Amino acid sequence: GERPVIETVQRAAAALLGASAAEVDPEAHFSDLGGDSLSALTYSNFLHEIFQVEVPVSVIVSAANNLRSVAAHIEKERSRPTFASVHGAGATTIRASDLKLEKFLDAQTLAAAPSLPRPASEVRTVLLTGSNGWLGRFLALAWLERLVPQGGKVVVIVRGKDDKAAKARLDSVFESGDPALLAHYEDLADKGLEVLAGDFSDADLGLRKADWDRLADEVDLIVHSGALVNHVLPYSQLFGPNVVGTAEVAKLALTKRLKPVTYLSTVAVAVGVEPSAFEEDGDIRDVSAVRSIANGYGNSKWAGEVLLREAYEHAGLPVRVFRSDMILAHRKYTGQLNVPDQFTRLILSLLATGIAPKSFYQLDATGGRQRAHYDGIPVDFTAEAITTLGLAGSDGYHSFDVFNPHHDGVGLDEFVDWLVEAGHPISRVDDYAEWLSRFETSLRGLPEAQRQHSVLPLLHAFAQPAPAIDGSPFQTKNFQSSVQEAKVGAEHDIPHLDKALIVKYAEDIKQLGL
Repeated sequence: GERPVIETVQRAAAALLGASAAEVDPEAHFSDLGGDSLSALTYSNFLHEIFQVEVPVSVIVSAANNLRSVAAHIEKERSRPTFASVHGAGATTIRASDLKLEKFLDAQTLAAAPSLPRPASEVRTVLLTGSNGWLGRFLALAWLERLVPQGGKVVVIVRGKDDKAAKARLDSVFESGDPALLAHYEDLADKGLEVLAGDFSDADLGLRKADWDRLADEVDLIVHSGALVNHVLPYSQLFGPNVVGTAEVAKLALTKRLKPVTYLSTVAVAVGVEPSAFEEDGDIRDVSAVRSIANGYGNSKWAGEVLLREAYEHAGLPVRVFRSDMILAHRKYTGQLNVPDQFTRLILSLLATGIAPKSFYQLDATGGRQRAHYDGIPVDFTAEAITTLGLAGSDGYHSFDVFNPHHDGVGLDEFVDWLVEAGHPISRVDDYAEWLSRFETSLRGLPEAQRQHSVLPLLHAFAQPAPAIDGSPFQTKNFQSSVQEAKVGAEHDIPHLDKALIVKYAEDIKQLGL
């Protein structure tokens, strides 16, 4: 450097986050100093310009990495598939034809892949990614409930300095003030959960070579729920976690014996296509073969689907893709809701400000409230459905759109009615434009703790009232009919969102102390 690299790394962090330059010890972590994925991008671009090497946001925010690791990464880079080698350096568009398995996996794996032994008839061991995430924790719990009674095992890869720290990170997400959940988790975890520290963007999933080789022999099925889920980051930042990560998962599925892959995806892969032309269960390579650079998020998840489709075509790897956005709170376990998402932020904001519009949707010609539907599914149903259908996917390639398709007239205005019925003081402001300005003023007047958990960062989305759509514009038949045939839950169908769920949001928000 000029100047050793670690010093520039510490000073930049100190400047960016407002620490004292003695509190920016090289063993400290970016998140412990007040950092998050917004400031991590600023940091990444700053160090990128100074040292002329890529410093991905994933390296900065990972629980395994401290500021020393960031410095080490920079110096290693100055003296592994990338955006340049796959899509061409500085490219402004991307193509499905770019994403071939030859660019991610070695030739020996690919050559031996077509003739590999077929999936095991009985699933006893499952590898799960993203288990400390919002959806993944309940996928983990669903698999433990099934496999522990049959003497089976759930293997889990979590980011952390070592296996101990990784397990502690997973343990803590089940601590939400619900004693029954914690006892249920700990009972099952002792009997059937193996936690390994790792990182799916790295080679051999960031594991010890002996563990990777063991899993290639031992794992019957792979559930890939892990990803960097960020709607503002560009495709270049999400390439490592979401595209290369998916390729590394596929590599394990195409070694020793074939392992069916459940892959989590998003409605954001339909960005660039009209909703009516988006075939739920079509070939994703045909449904959008070319794309421009939630744009990066959508593109990254799309790219993962393409690679898994290539793996199916090359070796007959069974795949089940599940496209899911806005996975709402657990209906039974208290304190279990996705705190950062837009829906939770909105509900918290309405309770904090105590004011709501006559309608979030467009009014009719006579100024009245129209019929509308909120597309959302609770996590407890979603986890059971994905696990049931994924377990049944030992042959072929199929995709499901995990959305709420009901033409039931249950939307945001009904949720506000239900909060008022339950006793929460929410006033109904008649004019939408008057609401929005009053809402923004009241939000800005809240304490610092509450403002950061509010919807204030996402206020641009509420500028105009949304269009009054009942049902969902995307096709769901494959998911809904499969759920009906499999007879999932009490409903034997995708559930309707109800008063009990909305009332529970308010109690969850209080219980977590927001």
